Amino acid sequence: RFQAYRKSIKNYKLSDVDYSNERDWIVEQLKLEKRDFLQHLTQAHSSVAHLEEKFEASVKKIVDFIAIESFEVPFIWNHRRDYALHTYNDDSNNTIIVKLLNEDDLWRIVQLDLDYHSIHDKKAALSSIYKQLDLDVVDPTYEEFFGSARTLSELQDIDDYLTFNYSSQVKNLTS
Amino acid sequence: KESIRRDCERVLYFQVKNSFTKKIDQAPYQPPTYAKGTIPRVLTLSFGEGNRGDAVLGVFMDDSGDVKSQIKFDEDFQSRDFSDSLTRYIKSNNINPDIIGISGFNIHTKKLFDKVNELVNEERLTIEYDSDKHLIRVIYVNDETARLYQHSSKSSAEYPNRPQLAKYCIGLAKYIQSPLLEYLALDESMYSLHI
Amino acid sequence: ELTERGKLQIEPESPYFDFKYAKNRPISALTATPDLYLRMIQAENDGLVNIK
Amino acid sequence: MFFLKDLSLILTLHPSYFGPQMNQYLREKLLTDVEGTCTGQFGYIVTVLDGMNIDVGKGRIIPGSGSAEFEVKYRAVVWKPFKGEVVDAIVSNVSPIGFFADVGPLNVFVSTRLIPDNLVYNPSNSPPAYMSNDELITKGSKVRLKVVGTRTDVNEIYAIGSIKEDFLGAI
Amino acid sequence: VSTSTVGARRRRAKQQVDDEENATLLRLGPEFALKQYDHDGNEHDLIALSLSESRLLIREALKARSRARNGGVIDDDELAKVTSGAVANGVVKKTLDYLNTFARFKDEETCTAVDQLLHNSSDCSVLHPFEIAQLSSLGCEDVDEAITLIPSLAAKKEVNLQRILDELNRLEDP
Amino acid sequence: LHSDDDTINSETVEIPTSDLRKIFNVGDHVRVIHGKHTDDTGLIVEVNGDKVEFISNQTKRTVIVFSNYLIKSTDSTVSINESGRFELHDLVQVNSDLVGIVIRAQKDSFDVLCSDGKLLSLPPVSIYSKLNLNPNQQIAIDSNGVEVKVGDTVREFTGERRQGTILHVYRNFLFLRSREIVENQGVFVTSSNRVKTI
Amino acid sequence: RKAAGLIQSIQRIGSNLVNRAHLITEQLTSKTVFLNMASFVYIVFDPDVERNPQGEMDLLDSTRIHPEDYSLARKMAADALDIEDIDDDDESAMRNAIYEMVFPRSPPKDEDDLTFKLDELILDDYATELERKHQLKKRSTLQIIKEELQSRYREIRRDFHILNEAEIFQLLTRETVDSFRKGMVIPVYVRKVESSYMSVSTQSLIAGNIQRQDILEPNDRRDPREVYSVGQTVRACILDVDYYNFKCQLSLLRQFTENQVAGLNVNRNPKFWDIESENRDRQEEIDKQREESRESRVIKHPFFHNMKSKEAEDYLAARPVGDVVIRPSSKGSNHITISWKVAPQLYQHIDVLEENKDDANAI
Amino acid sequence: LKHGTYEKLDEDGLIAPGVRVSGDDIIIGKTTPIPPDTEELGQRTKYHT
RNA sequence: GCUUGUGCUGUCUUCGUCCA
Repeated sequence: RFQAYRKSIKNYKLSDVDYSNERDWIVEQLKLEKRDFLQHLTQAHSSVAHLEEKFEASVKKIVDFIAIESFEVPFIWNHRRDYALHTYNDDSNNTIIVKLLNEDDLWRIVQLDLDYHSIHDKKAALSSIYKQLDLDVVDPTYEEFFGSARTLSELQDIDDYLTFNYSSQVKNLTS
Repeated sequence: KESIRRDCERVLYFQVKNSFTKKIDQAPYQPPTYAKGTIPRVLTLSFGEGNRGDAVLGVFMDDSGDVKSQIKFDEDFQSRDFSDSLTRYIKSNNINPDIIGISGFNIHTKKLFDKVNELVNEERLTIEYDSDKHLIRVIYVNDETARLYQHSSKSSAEYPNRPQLAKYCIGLAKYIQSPLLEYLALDESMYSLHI
Repeated sequence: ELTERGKLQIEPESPYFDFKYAKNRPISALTATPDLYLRMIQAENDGLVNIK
Repeated sequence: MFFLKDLSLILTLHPSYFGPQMNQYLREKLLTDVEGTCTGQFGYIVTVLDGMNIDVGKGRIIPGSGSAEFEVKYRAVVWKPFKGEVVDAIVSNVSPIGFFADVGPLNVFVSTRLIPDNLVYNPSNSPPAYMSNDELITKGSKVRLKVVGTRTDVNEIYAIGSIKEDFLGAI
Repeated sequence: VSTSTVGARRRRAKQQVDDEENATLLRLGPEFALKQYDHDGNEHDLIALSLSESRLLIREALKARSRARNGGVIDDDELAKVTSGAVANGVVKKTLDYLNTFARFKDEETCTAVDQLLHNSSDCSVLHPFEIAQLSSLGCEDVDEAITLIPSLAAKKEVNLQRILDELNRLEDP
Repeated sequence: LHSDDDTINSETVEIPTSDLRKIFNVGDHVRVIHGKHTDDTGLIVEVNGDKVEFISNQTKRTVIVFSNYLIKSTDSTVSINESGRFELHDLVQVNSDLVGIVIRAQKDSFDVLCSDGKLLSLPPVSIYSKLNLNPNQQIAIDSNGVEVKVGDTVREFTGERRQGTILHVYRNFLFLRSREIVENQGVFVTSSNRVKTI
Repeated sequence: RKAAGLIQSIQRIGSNLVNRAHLITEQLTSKTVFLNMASFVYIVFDPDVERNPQGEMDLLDSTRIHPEDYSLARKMAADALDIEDIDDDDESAMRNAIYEMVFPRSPPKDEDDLTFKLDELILDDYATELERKHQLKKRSTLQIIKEELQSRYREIRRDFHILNEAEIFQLLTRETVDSFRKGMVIPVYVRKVESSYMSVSTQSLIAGNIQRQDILEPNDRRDPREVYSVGQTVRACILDVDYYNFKCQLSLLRQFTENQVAGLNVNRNPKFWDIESENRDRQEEIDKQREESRESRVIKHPFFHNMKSKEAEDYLAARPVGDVVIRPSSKGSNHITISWKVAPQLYQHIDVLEENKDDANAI
Repeated sequence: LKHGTYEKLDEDGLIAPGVRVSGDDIIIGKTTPIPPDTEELGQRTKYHT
């Protein structure tokens, strides 16, 4: 099933910096999608500090399992459930287990892992185009909205900006 | 517009996945005084469309998955003869059902269900483990997979000398014995179900 | 808004009648009812309505 | 390609319409039965020139049924694609098996096996597209394709195009 | 449904290679042959039409019909809605959109000049009307491009193709 | 034979069939002689020597069949009789709560028009059952209150004001057959409340 | 594809898989694929067949415990049986201990096996020591091992679903309880007509019933038999549904059958629905339903001429006084206007009302 | 079966003397056996042989 | 609760009927 999912991916093995960016992107995507669950977690478990940091660490560990160790969702759900939940002892010494992630969230993490590679390819192509442009001085707007870019729509916008303002270099390389 | 479309498609995808998970998450029927997950012995009955001409066909499946003693009743199901034949059939020493399943094509199946239930209650037909004694259960069976099974060429090859209604009864009994495998046997046809 | 095809063919029987004259529906609430927005898009693809 | 052709139609009229407005009623019936139709022999009939001054002649009474049969001759503008012809198009839909374009009323389907390999289909793109390094073809984008095969139906025409040759693709 | 003015064509035994439709070989079949006959049986030539000529003709005929139906009292949508038949309305709408988005000549005088240039020219006196329609429609820019798109023009090398294309581009409104 | 010399092209040569191989050009209607894809027609797309690839007409997908199994047939004219379990224009139960009418029939697939108008393409096995409704059940009532049976011509008053002859009846929906709606071979679905009898 | 290859490989080796480890030692599967699939495929263990704890087969191969946790499960089993000569590195003693825990040779009174001693274990301290020594989070794994040891491969699925009244009704009729409820209007086939009750059958064979107060209108006094006949089909409105007995009650009154049109709870909130555009469109649809067909009238009479009023006056201008012309009237086909020349450039139009007309064009 | 009546026949399939007969009425009742169809799918007393 | 079923041989030979 992983081979079927990754059959369309041109290159799956990311570098270390790109892999860390992938983990951060998946954490941000899950934070966006699971906003109500995180709000419920923060409100109903106010006594425990920094639960969202534990959520981030758990999501990063699940991404690590799926990408590097290539564990499928049932194996993670059954034999790696301790990384998907957090436990603490209250003032009354009450053992409380909090379930940070479920099986559907693991499938969503798989989907985001698959999705991010298109963003990575688009970003690599855009950076390559910028390299062939070979500006004498780095454009502050380009780097400013390239570092924070996280969707292919903004990459398309940067591509449009580059092909407009530096159309002469594009014509020279080549309306 | 594209972003909202993608988000709504994701939400609908997860809703459909949860609905299908609710559909296929069923254990086999647990006979009383037996541990959960034990395969029961099943007897299934159906006359088909419920018309005047249609006769009742029965199929008995044991806990090992082998079809035994398919029979055909040659009398009106609203008569005393059908009740006597069913009482003799169930009380036979070679057949020991744990549950009786009934399904059909229209509202005439309610008359068959009521007749069989009344016969079981009145005659006190209890489960024969051959102490505490329990009556055999009569239920309605969801025939989502049986109607596709009866037309499948695999079923026809498996039972060349049997009619379609016998295959429908076998499908109902197999569904009672293992819903998951019956859903799996549909192959490409399980995407056309009402999920 | 309705095109002429939508102006005619949008009958009470049709599933698209629910949102025939909808307005002031926020984007934040669309994800709660995905079927509604998917039906709107499918109606748009038929050339009956336009989502603005 | 558009052409001018001299066409004829046989119109049968019921005796209940044998009135002074017979000619005009026959004209409107001819217009409703000709405008927009698609015949495989001719292609697509788009409009009829001089639509309000068409001669209808004298109708012949069919023996045994009473109804009159009219022979109406008219000149109309007709469009029909030809095998091995290059025409412009507008992409209407994008799919993994290929893209569907529209050439007027005709819908032309081009499979991936007739598309150059560098125009890789990108389903993640918004909207989905067949894109290359220097080319990007999506919904609503102008495309120039060459018609390779034409499939004739009862009252429909299906065309197949290709963009694998030179001076084709995005324009 | 509609029947052409050409009839007969009964059974025979010989089979010919000039029977399949092919734009490249200029084999347009019997119903689209170079020689046609009118309702009076007189000689008639095949009438090709470029997108400019076709657009002018359809606009003129549609506005004449709309004026006639309204008792003799410009928008494409209303003009399309003048016609009867929902499928007919869709077909005429699609043709109007296609013609509008690829109209090389939206002016009557420019189209008249283009037709006069492509007809009265000595080199074009041998050119097939389909070739004329293709040249006036596709809007080619180069002789090599025109030859690749239109294989029939390769065998007619006695045509001043480049200057005719440049005149067409000049007449084309930028 | 065909060659660059005109004098050779006017000669007929009798050649044994054991030394002849068919020539398949791109963009020709060909009908499959024998195999799993028997009686499938379409247009040739790729000619990889012995193996020929063509876009089908019925399934409308590319199919790879050997050149020995192809005959140049310009028209399909496929008859779907003695196949499946469904005659044309049958009212078929798709699943538990879905129904439709067969619009076009194929060797191993069907086209079904739902009561709401959506079109589906399904294999014959995936169809739940065929509804053999009784004649008394196959009766509906128009907006005026006049009974309308199968074969009665009716014409709408709401909407586009179309007209057709009744082909099937399901609940309040009437399946009508019409001459001018060529989009779905005349079959369009309307509720009985929208029509008036003629 | 991997499943078929695995099945073919097993059928090559002998169609029997003795141990989970044979998926690696016999090269049947690769490392990561086996690591995924090891704990989800199981081999049924029969103690009567395997009398040897040191044998090739394994007890834990019939459980959900992964092979990487087999030594963990055997250490749990050994420590639960209060053994003290046990050392972690001695796998043989671990296997003996787990074998005697799961399959004891002398079980106590009313106990099948020694698995009940696992409940005395403090798994929390064991998980803490595992996390300290080996940096493994195994707190849930100890619980899973305990549950699997107490009952090898339980049935984790939910119980068999038993249909309720709505599900039985939907099964037998294919009409949901949403599309068949109070207030809906359906066509029903009448079957019995009596003085006080009427029995009908719906399309889905649900037997209906209508009472005397719901058959006839309040202003009506005729007998029900005279009004309806057997075999006729009529429209009726549902007043009650009995989802268990498949019986329903209906009413044929005008107030129920026709007025109830808006059967859907469309949210027509003014801030969320375009009320005015809907009203304008509906008014235009009524103004289009008011459209009618009309045509001229033809009359055969020597003094009749199809002319207007002014046309008739001009026609009578060329004629002397007393001549009469007849023209159609503007008030309708049932009226005829007769114009006669009173004087030069003076004419009188008289309207004539027609009664007992055989046809519109007739006199 | 035929369109005529069969109520004038006796148990042995023959009409009795003294009975009124009209056109098409059945006076001799005879049947021939036929290999039964797939009606053994279940037709309790109404499968044609 | 109970409902009504939907058609016919062929080929010769002989004897007859009304004209012619």
